[PDB]
Order: sequence, then C-alpha cells, then structure tokens
Amino acid sequence: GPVPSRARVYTDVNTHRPSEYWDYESHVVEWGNQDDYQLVRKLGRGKYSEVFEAINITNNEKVVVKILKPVKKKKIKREIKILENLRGGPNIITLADIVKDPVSRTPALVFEHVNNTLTDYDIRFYMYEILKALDYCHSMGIMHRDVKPHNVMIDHEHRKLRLIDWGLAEFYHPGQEYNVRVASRYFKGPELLVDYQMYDYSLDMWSLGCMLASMIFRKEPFFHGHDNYDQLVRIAKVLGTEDLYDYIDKYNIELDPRFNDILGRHSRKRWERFVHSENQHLVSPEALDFLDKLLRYDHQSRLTAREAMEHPYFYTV
Amino acid sequence: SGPVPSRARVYTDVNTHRPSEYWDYESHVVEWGNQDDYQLVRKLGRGKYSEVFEAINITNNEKVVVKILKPVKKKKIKREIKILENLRGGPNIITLADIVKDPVSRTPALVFEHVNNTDFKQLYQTLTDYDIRFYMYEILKALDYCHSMGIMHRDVKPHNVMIDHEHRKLRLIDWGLAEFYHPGQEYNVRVASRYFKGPELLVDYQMYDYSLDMWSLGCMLASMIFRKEPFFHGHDNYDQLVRIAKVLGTEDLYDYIDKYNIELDPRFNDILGRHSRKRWERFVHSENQHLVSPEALDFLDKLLRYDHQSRLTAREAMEHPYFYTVV
Ligand SMILES: CCc1ccccc1-c1ccc(CNCCc2nc3cc(Cl)c(Cl)cc3[nH]2)cc1Cl
Repeated sequence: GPVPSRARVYTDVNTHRPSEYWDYESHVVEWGNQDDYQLVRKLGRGKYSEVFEAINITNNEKVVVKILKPVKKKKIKREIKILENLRGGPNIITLADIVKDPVSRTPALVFEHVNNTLTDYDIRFYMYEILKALDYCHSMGIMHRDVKPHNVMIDHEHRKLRLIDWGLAEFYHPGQEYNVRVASRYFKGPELLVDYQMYDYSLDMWSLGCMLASMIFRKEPFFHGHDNYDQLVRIAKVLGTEDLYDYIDKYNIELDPRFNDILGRHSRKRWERFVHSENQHLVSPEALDFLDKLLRYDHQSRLTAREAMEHPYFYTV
Repeated sequence: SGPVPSRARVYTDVNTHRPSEYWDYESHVVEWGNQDDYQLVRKLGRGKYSEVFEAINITNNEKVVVKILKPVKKKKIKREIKILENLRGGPNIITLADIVKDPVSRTPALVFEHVNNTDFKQLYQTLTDYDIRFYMYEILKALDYCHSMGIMHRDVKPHNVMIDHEHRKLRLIDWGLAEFYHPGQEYNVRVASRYFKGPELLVDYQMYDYSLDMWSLGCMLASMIFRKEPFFHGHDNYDQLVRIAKVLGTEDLYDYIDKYNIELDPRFNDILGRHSRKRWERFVHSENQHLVSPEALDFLDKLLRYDHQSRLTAREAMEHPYFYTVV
C-alpha cells in the first residue's frame, strides 16, 4: 500500500485537545428562532444552499443568511463545529447565529455581512491577508480544503478580506486517511488527483498557489482541467511528468489506469514563460520564487502558511 | 358580562401569522417507525399514561430514552409530537430523535436524546448561589425560545427539568401538557402540577398565556433560594390559592380578580380569610442565607405576582441584575 505521511507543522494540535474540540459528530447544535431575522433579498445559490441578505430585527444590523438543503446532517455538524472553533479568528467569516424557520425547520447559518466589491502591492497585501487566515486555521487543526477565489470575499474600500464556505473543511489528525473528493477542480492538489488519502494542511497551500498564479499572470484558471483526470495532465504540462513519477514512487501511489492514454510525456516549464505585456507589472523575481515554492507535487515540500509569510515577496507589507 | 379579555405582552400573534400546518396539530400526519432498532434496557420512571425507559439504539450503540405512551387520547399524542417537532433543536429543549411503535403492541413511543441526570439530592446539598443563577438562566433560554415559537409549556416544575451537573447541561422535558398560544383563546385550567399552578388557573381564568410558565418558574426559584420544597404547599387546588395568599396577601388578590372581572368560586368563602402581604426577607434563615441576595429577592418579587400581565416575560427576566454574573 501507500507510504504514510504527516504535516510538517501543527501535526499534533488536535491530539493534545479534548475530543469535544474535534469530535463534531458529538457536538450538540442549538438552533435559534429564525423570526429574529427578516430576509431582504436573494444574493446567490450554491449546490445545497441559498444565500440571502437579511436584517437582524433586534439590532437593525444587516447579516447574511445561508439556508442549507440538509442532504447530509453530519456535514452540517462539521461546518458548524469548525465555524464555532474559528469564530473571531483573523479574516475568518464570523458565524453570528444558527437558526431554523419555525414552519420549514430548514437549517440556516447567519453570518456577518461583507460588502464584496489591481496593483503589485494589492496582490501582496491580499495574499498576506489569506495567509493570516490559513496559518490561523491550520494552527487550530483545521484544513479548509476549498481555497479558491469564490471562497475569498474582499471589501476593497475597507481593505478587508474574509475566507468563507467552511463546508468542506476538516480536522487534521496525523495518519488519518481523508476523502479525496474535495476542493474545486482547478484548485485540486496532485494528492487528490492520484487518490493519495493521507494529506494535510499543505493541500491549502497548493490551492493558494493556483490563485497566485492566476492573479500575477492574468490567466483564470491557471490549470484549466476539463475533468479530474485531465486536471492532473494540465499540471504535468507545466510541472513535467518526470517529477510526477518521482512523487508517486516516493509515496508508493498506484496510478489509475484512466491516466494511461492521456498523461503522455512533458518537460518541466520555467515560470518566466508565462510573463507577457498584459501581466508584467504584477510579476517580479520574488513573486516567481514564492510561486515556485507553493506549486510542488510533493505535498511535504511546499511552504507552510507560516513559512510563506516570511518570504521576501511580503517585505513591502 | 363575564371576565375581561387578556393577551400575552410578548409573541402575541406569532401563531396568527404562521400557516395552519404549524399549529393545527389535529391535521398533522404522524409516521411511526419500527421500534426494533431500539433495545429497552431499564425502566426510568412512570407517569400518568406513560412509561419511560433507557434504551440502546442498535444501529449506532448509543443510549437513548424511550417514552411509551398509553394512548388514552390520540389528539393529545398528536399535540405533543407536533410541538416536539416544531421545537426540535432549540436551546435546552429535549430532542425528539424518533417516533416509533413496537411491531406487536403498536403502542405509541417517542425516542429522545439521553440526559445523564445527576441525582438532585446530592446536587441540592452542594448548590451555590452561582449554580442557581446559571441553571435559572438555562431554563429562561428554553422558555424564551418556546414562547417565541408560540408554545406555552404549562407544566414547568423540577421533575420536568433534567440537569447533567458534570457537563452543566440542562433540558426542559415532558411537553405532554404544552399548547399553542392563540390570542383570546380560552384554555383548560386543569394543567400544571398543584404546587406550580398560577393564580389564573386557581381562580378559573381561562384566557391565560406564556406568563403561566413564569409563575411556575418563580415557584421553583423560591423553593431553591429558600430551601423550602415546595414553596406553596397546597393540599388541594382551592387550598393552593390560600397558601399563595398567606404570602402575597389577600388585598392584591382582590385587585387581580377585579382587574379581570373574575368571579371567585364560593368554595373560597370559608377558607381564604384575610392575609397581610409578606416581605420576601421573612423567608431568609441560617440554612438558606448563602443563596439569597437583594437581586434574588427583587427578581422573585417580579415573577410571583397575581397579575399574569405584570410578571416579567422570559426575555425581560434574562435582563435582570440577578443574571449579571452569568455568561
Ligand atoms: C440549581 C437548579 C434549580 C434552580 C432553580 C430552580 C430549580 C432548580 C432545579 C432543582 C432540581 C432539578 C432536578 N430535576 C430532576 C428531575 C428529573 N430527573 C429525572 C430522571 C429521569 Cl431518568 C426521568 Cl424519567 C425524569 C426525571 N426528572 C432541576 C432544577 Cl431546574
């Protein structure tokens, strides 16, 4: 079978905490009355959720209400426990309340309102704001597992950032085998794509690297896969096939036969080739060195959030 | 021309503004699962038309509580289930987990979350002023929630409050007497347990509301802070009003009946007498002085009022100085 792996940072943070912290299945959720919130308008719709702008009638404050389609109760307990553990943390969305409408009885989460609205400095600034949230949640023993631009809200007028949608987040336990059907296709780490289950917080750093590459190069998404197998091929077209085989061999990973006719052979490309007239004002040696240190096949060889915060790319923030 | 009408000062029209599916429990369709998934372990207690068992959910090896109902009134079972379903998941409300029937007996059974009830007597000896403020606040969270949901419990008493002291967890149980509040509705006064019956029930004033629960909570608070169980020890429902009048006085009882044009039952004529209004300080003794304070007495005085409209609502009670020391 596959070779075991563990996180280089915050490895045992949950092991040293009582089970009440991480045993979300045993968490008792107490649903308040949704009558204290008046729904104003529909903001958007997700896979098993509808998001509304609302007003808290007790204090006249605008909030956001996420009405969840309860397809999996254990998953709702997980998201609430994680939101409660992280409540008030730097750049983490604030869970304000947990309520149910008296008639429908549909689970609803109430969040702080974010008025969601670039230069080389703006990218360094906001990348540092995301790192504050990631180093915090990793220190809290939590992997987000769905880092992407849609899950990052920015109020640019107030230079405020929030990391949202904790629905795929999980608690990190060393040696635990996790479900690889996480994150969104363009941001899926190589470990998920090859079915390597013993992954960690480093999955989030790969996704952050995909975001940085798209911003500095103005190429959205950076790795444009059309399916999960193809997604690995798009990565291999940049990182090369030699280092992919070194990765699978290091961890004794069995490659799925679906990769046989599509993977091919690819050279490792240099980051400088993605620089063009339209993006050169956002690119620098420091930006490329930092990106190269995030986008690595081997999950263990990527910068941790703490390490990334010490990179020369952030000397100006 | 009869009694003066009355309505709740809070959550008055919460059911009026909801579709009938919410409160029309007679029309609620109950689906009963297979009780075979639960193995009964031991009998916990027995009530009037119910037997309570500790049981084990065989699908997950978790302890649960099974309440087997003697189906003497089907409408009442529908009422209890609809209320439990409406309140499910609310703060400190017992959680209805399942509704089942044994394949052979076909007897209605409700499955609840398990509460590890610490023995009260052991707790009673060691209870502190802080613990009483803490647990009283926990009951108020449950009452403000159920009143906001348009429901009166109508059977608030210590036997219906389960506390796991080790985990500082409290649950309000036995929703069998609970009812939906509709303004102007005349309710049956034969509810609540004798010692906890509000004056409205005792004088046969039918148009009562959520404030009935606040009187019963006041009876519990008085028994805890003064270590006098029960506080108002009536021997029958008429004598129960006399016990209250021996504390609250007869002057304010006549003001209450006059405000609502209530006709006092002739059975009170030879037993009520005349009684002065007592100071709450008179119930303080060496055995209970560590649980009493000016704030505790001011709060008690504001719950134990004849006039149901004059009592603090649950939300008002939560703002009282007595709770300044609780989170
Ligand atoms: C500090 C607590 C307090 C403050 C103010 C007023 C009263 C009390 C109080 C005093 C005692 C109790 C304990 N009630 C337990 C009743 C009970 N235990 C049960 C155990 C079982 Cl198994 C069953 Cl079936 C029913 C049960 N009902 C609850 C309470 Cl809430």
